[PDB]
Amino acid sequence: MHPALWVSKTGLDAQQTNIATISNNLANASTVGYKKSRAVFEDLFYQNINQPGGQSSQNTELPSGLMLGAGSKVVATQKVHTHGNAQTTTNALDMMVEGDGFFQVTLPDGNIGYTRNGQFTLNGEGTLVTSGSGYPVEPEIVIPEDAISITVGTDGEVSVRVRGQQDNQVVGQLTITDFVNPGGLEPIGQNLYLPTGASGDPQEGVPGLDGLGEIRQSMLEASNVNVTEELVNMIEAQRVYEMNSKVISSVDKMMSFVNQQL
Amino acid sequence: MHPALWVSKTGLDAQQTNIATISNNLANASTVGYKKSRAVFEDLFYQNINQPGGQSSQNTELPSGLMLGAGSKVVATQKVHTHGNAQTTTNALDMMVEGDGFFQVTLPDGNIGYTRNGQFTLNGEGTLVTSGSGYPVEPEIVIPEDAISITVGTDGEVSVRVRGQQDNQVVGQLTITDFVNPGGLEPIGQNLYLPTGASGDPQEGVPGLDGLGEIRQSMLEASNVNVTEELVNMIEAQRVYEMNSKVISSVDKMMSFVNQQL
Amino acid sequence: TLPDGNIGYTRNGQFTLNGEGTLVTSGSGYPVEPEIVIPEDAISITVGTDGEVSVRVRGQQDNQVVGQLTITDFVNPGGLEPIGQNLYLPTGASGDPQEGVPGLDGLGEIRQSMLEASNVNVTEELVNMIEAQRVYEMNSKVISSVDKMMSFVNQQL
Amino acid sequence: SVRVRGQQDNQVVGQLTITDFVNPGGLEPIGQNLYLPTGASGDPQEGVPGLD
Amino acid sequence: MHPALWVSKTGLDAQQTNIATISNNLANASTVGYKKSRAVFEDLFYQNINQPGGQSSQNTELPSGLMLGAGSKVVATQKVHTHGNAQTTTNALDMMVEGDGFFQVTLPDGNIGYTRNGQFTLNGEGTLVTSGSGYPVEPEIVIPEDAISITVGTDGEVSVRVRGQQDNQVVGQLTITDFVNPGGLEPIGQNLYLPTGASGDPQEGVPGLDGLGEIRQSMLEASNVNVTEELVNMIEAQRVYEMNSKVISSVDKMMSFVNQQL
Amino acid sequence: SYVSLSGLSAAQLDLNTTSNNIANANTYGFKESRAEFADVYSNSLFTNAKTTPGGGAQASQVAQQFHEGSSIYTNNPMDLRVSGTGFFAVAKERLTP
Repeated sequence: MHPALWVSKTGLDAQQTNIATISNNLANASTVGYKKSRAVFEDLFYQNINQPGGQSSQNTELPSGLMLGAGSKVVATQKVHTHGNAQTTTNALDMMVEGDGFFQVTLPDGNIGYTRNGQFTLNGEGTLVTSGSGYPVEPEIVIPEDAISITVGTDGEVSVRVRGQQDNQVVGQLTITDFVNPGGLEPIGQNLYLPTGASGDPQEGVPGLDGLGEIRQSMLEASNVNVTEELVNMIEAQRVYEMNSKVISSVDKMMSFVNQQL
Repeated sequence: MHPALWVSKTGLDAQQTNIATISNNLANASTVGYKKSRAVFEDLFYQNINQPGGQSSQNTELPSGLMLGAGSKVVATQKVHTHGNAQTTTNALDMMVEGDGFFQVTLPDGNIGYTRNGQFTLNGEGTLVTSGSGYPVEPEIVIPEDAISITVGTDGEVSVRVRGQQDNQVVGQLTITDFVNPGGLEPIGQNLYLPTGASGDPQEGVPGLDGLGEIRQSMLEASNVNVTEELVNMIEAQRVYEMNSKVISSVDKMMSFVNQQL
Repeated sequence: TLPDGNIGYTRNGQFTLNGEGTLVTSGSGYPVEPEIVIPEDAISITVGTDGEVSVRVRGQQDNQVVGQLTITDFVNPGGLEPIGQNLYLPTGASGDPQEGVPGLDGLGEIRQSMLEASNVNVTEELVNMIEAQRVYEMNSKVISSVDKMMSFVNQQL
Repeated sequence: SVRVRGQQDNQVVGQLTITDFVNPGGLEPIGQNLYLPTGASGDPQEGVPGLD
Repeated sequence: MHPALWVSKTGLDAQQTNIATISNNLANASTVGYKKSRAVFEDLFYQNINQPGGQSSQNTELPSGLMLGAGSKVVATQKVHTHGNAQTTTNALDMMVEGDGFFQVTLPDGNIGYTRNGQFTLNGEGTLVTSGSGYPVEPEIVIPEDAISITVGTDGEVSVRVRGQQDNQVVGQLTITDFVNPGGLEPIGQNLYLPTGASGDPQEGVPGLDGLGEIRQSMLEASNVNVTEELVNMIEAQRVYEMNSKVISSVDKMMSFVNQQL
Repeated sequence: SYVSLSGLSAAQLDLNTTSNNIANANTYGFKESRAEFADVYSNSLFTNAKTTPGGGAQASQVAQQFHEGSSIYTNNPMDLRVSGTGFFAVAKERLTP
C-alpha cells in the first residue's frame, strides 16, 4: 500500500536471515570441523523515476536522478573456510587435515560425501567409519584383529603393527580431496558436503603432495566460529531489525491518521 | 476543486518519496559498500497573479506581489559517496577500497559494471568472482590450484604462494575505476552501478595512483547510513505528512459547508 | 546559470558535480556562477568562509585553490520573483544585484557541509488554517442569508 | 532523450516544440482539449519551449 | 518543522562524532606511537530576532536582545602530540624518538610519509623497512650480510659489527623530521602522517641535535591515551546525547498534540 | 560501534598471541610473538576533513621476535644448540635436498 512498508519488509527479512545465520554459528561452537557462515547483503533494484544523466536541456544533464530503492536482501550465505584450531586428544583413530583437503566417505545412496570432521571409529567388521552415522571412509581401511597399534602417517599411509612381527603391516592409504572453491559445496548436515556446479571438479591425491594438506593423527580440528564476532553481529542485527520496525510503525500510524482525517 | 487541495497533494507525494528513501537507507544498514541517499526537495512553479516590481503609479512599483506557490516535490535523490568504516575479517578474498575507486565486474550482457562491495570468492574455475550472482571481476584473476595462500597488495597485485617455489608467483593485477561524479551513476541493485551521462568517463588505473584508492585485503567497507539521522528524519517526514493532510481535511469540510449552505 | 542564459539566484545549497567536474546543483544541474571546476587529481574539497574553494592533492602541501565563489545580495529580497526550483529572478522592486566575496560588505558567510532549513512555523500555519476556514464559512452565511431573502421577496412581492 | 542499455549517455530522439498566441481567448475550442487557430487568435509563434 | 528539532539534531550529530572520537582512542590503546585526539565543540550561528544593543528609544537601549542559537557542532578533532611512555624491548630494530621528531619513510606513490611508530624490520635485501606494509625508511639503511650485531646511537648513526674486525662499520645515518604544529598533520592510517598547510614546512636534521629528539634503540613509545579520561568522557557524552533526544521526544509529543487538537 | 568492534578484535588477537606464547613456554626453540597495531583513517572527496573521527584500530601483523633463548643441558651428544645466529636445515624427504 505504501512504498516504505514494502521496503522495510525486505529489511526485516534480511535481518531475520542474518540472525538465523548467527544462531547457527553459535549452536555449532563446539562441532568438530565446522566452518562459520556469514550472510551477504545486497540492495534490490532501484525504481527509475528520473534518469541520472538524462538530458534536461542541451549541454545540461541530470547530475543525479530520482532513483528509489526497493530495500535489501540476503543474497548468499558464505562459508568462511578458514582453518580452525587443533585439539590434542589421546585417541588414535581421530585425524585432522593440516591445510586444504576433505575426507571422503561413502554415503548410503552411493555417492561420496566430503567431510572436514576427523572423529572416526570402527564398525563390527573393523572398517574405519565416521563416529556419527557410521559411514565408511573412502578408500576402505580395514584394521585386522591381528594388530596391536594403529599409526597413520602424514602422507595418509595407514599402517598397523602385528603381534609377533617386527614390521609395520600397511593396510591402507587415505586420499583427501581438495576443492578450488570449498565454499561452493552444498552442506547436507552431519558434517558432510556434496560437490556442486560452482564448487569445481574434485581433485584427489596423496595427502601432502600437490597442495593437499597433511593427515594429523590424534588431533581434531575445532570450529572456526568466533563467539565474540557472532555476539556483536547479533547485537547489530537486533538493532537494524528494530530500525525497520519503527519505519513500519510510523507508516502504520500515518495511514491510520489519513483514514480518520481524509 | 481548490488550490489548497492541489498544493497540499503535492506535499503528500513529496513526503512519501522522502519516507521511501529513509526506509531504503535503514534497510541497507548492514549492506557492505552501501552509500546513503537524501531526498532533494524543491518548490514548484509560482502562479503570477500580480508581478512584483510592476509599476503601479509610474514612480511607485509593487515591492512584493501576489504569487501563489504550487507545492513541492522531490526532484532528485543524491547519494553521499563518503566512505564507511572498516570491518576486519579473517577471509583473504574480500577487499576494501581506501579512497576513491570502484571495483569493475563483467555483467552477463557483456557490459562492465562497477561496485563498492568487496565480498569476493572463487568459482569452479578459480577466477575471482563476486559472492552473489557470481559475476567475474575485471581483469580476470585466476587462482592456480597449486596456491597455498593469497595476498593482495596495496597496488592491487594479486600474489599467491606455491609450495616448492620461493618468490611468490603473481597471477594478476586488479584495477579500479574512479568517476568524477559517482553520485551520477545509475544504481542497478546487487551493489552495482552503471555509468551515465553525468557520471563521467570511467577513468581506470592502478589502485593507488592519480587519486585512486588503495586496496586493503581482508577488510570490508560498512554502510555509511546514519541510523540517528534516518530516525529523526522519519519524525520530521511523518509530522509534515500529517499536517498536509490537515489542509486537505479542512478543504473537504469547507466544500461540504458550501454545498449545504450555498 | 539558467538554460536561457540569464543568471538565477537561490538559497538552497544542495550542490554536486557533473561529468566535467563543474560544480552544479543537485536538481536540474545548473552550473553555479562563477564556474568551479574540481580537478580529477583532488582527494578532498574545502570551501572557505570567504568562498575560496580549494582542493588537496597528494604529493603537494598547501592545498591548491581551484576557484572563488561569489554570492549576491539584494536590498529587498521580498521583491524577487520566484520561478520555482528554489530559484528567484530579480525584479524592479528587488534592486540591483550587488555581488562580492561572501563575507564582505554585509554579505553572509559560506558554511560548508551545512544546509539551511525552511523557516516555516508549522504551528502558525495550523492556526492560520483555523481562522481562514471560519471566516470563509462565515462569508458563506451572508450569501446564504441573501439568497433566502431574495427567495422570500420573490414569493411575497 | 532515452536511456539505452549497453550505451553510456542518453541519446536524443527529438525535441518537442510549443506555440504561443497573442490572444489565446481567440482560439476556437473544438472539444477534446483541442483548439483551432482563428483570425483573432493571432499568428502561431513556434519556437524552443522555454525561450522567448 | 520546529526550531528545537533542528537545534537538537546538531546536538546529536555533535555528540556522535565526539563518541566516535573517544571510541577510536580506546581502540588504539595498544598502538605504538599513537596520539590521542580531542573533540572541540563550538556553537553555531545565532538568529538575530531582536538585536542586543539596539535602540529601544532615545536615551535608552536594549541591554540584552532575543537571539536564538542554531545548536552546536564538532569543528575539529585535535591531535594531542604529547609523548607516551617508554617500553623496553629485546629487539634491536625498534627505536623510540625521545623528544620531538618523526621517522620518515618512502610511500609507494613516491612521497615521504612520517611516522612516530618505531617497529621496524628488514626486507630481503637487508634494507630497513617498517614492520607493517614494509615501506623503506628514509634514508635507506642497508645492513650488510656480514653483520653480527646492530647498534643505533643517540645521534641516529646505525653501526654494525663484522666478525674478525674491530671498530663499528657505519652503514648509514638516520634523520628525523620536526614540525612546528604536529597537530596539523593529516593521518593517512598505518601510523603515518602527511604534512599539510597547517602543519608547516618540514625541517630535517640529525636526531639529538638542533632541537630534535634522540633515537633510543630497543625501545618503543606506547600510546598516550588515558583510558580513565576516555571512559569518563564517554559517560558525559552519553548524558548530553540522551538529554538532546528528550527535546526531540518532547517536540514530537507537542506536534502530535497539535495535530489532534488544531 | 564498528570502531569499538575493531578495538575488541585487536584486543582479542593480542590475548590469543599471549596465550599462544604462554602455551609454548616448554617447547624447545620457540620464539615469542608480538602483536603490532596501526591506526585506521579513511577520507573521501566529499567528507569534511578537520573532523576525522578515526577509523578505529587495525591489526598490522603478528611478529616473530627472534631474540636468543636460554639453554638447558642434557649431557646427550645428539642434542645440539646453535649459539648465536643460524638455523638447522631439515629435509622432509631423505633423497631430495
